[PDB]
Amino acid sequence: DKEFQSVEEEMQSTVREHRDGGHAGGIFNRYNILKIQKVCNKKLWERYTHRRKEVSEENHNHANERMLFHGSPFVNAIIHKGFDERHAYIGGMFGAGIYFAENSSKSNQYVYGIGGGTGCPVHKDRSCYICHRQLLFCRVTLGKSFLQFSAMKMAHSPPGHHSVTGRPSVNGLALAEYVIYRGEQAYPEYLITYQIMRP
Ligand SMILES: Cc1nc2c(O)cccc2c(=O)[nH]1
Ligand SMILES: [Zn+2]
Repeated sequence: DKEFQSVEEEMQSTVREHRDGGHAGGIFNRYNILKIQKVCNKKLWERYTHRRKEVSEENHNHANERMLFHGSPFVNAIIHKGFDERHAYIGGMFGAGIYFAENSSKSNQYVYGIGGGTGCPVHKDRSCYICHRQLLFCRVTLGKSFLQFSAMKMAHSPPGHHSVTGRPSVNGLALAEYVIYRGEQAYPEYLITYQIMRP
């Protein structure tokens, strides 16, 4: 399939050399994609498209839809129940929102928890090349996105906006990140099962 080839391409081409030297996500340059499953949750799709239309009508008929990565130990809970802002932490860089990356390697750092947690459950390795990892390639409605460089502890989107775009800066972020404050503003379209590969 050319659809799954595009997802595989997006996943491999957006890998970057991280500042922590592979402490959180692991030491790799490439992945071994094992499976790409299309998520068909009609209840989550109706929630997404209805909010997408709302945002579109509030942003000059433009949803500002982007395909972004999301890493989390609760990926299986998200494909069934959806994204939930009620579980979001106020302590986050851009506050109590749901965070997404345009770089697959950035989202990979969150697959086993914040900062890679303790790593894989069986070997307790953040750089495990054996254990199968799971990422989400989500359809995210950004709408009128608020451009921010430094920390901004938000509870909701800034007034008149629908999301926060974290842009890279010298003292701040190394890579971009996108924050929504409503669970229905994202749809977990693809479930990617993969492994990080030894360089
Ligand atoms: C839990 C989580 N956090 C992220 C982040 O803070 C920034 C960018 C991406 C992510 C992500 O994919 N998952
Ligand atoms: Zn392992």
